[PDB]
Amino acid sequence: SPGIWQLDCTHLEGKVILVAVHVASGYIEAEVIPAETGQETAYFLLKLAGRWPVKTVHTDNGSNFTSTTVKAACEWAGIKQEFGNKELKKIIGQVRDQAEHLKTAVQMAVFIHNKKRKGGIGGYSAGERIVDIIAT
Amino acid sequence: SPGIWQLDCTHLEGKVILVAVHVASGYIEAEVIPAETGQETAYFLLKLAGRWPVKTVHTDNGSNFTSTTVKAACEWAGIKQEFGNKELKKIIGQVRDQAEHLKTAVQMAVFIHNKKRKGGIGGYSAGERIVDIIAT
Ligand SMILES: O=C(O)Cc1coc2ccc(-c3cccc(F)c3)cc12
Ligand SMILES: O=C(O)Cc1coc2ccc(-c3cccc(F)c3)cc12
Repeated sequence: SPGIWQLDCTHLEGKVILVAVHVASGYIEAEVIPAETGQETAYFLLKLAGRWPVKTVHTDNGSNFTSTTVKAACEWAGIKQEFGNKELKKIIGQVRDQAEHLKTAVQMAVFIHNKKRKGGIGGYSAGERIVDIIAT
Repeated sequence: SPGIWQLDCTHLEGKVILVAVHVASGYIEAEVIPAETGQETAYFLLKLAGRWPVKTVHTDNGSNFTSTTVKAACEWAGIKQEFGNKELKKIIGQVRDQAEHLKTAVQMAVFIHNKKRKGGIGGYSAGERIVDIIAT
């Protein structure tokens, strides 16, 4: 569907990388947080939902169902939380020393994941795909 | 054009709100930063450019032309920096006490600006407009 998203954790240099995937397109948004609190998760969902149609967020774990802020962010924004890739880390390792902060390398790797052509040569990007789907 | 953006400062509770406007659509993205450094500006541009087509960023002032990080972010991302609205603050004042941090109210106000129908009743939203333009 157009507004389906998958939310995930990944970890690096002892920080948490939050990743949202638009399932139909492959487009990603990521943010690095100091700590894995639900407060930070809730602000990232709020930003996401103001930038895109965010109807349903899937999570693999239980941590998102026990944060009152997240619950209140989803209600205000109209997000359905429901229970039930890592080329990213390859690219972060490529750029990691051409900028100091990990967060920057993450966002450089998000840039590349979203903009490249899905697989190399020919097709659309994750970022083209998401706009198309939503246009319809 | 599709990738034209306007970048602006606004201020509230003694913090800086960075605002990017997609000129053709009216869509906005905003971030609150501790300090007005170019480092923070450069990370916000990097995130923006990984989420959307960002070809040209207009600024009203000179502060962006004197930050080496911003200059290096634009070059890496392919952004042309060139030299040459505030319903936002109205909405931040409406929500400001239904959440603690200013940043949240900003993002709630961004959500509303982007999602509402441009003027009330009938039309498209800023957020629909931007996707349409880019689809084409
Ligand atoms: O490096 C850091 O941690 C500081 C920093 C904060 O926001 C940024 C956005 C972009 C770049 C950058 C620098 C050089 C080449 C390049 F392609 C990108 C750096 C930063
Ligand atoms: O409040 C704060 O500063 C903490 C906070 C950080 O990220 C957030 C994202 C969303 C909400 C929230 C809370 C209640 C109603 C609502 F519509 C939204 C709060 C926060």
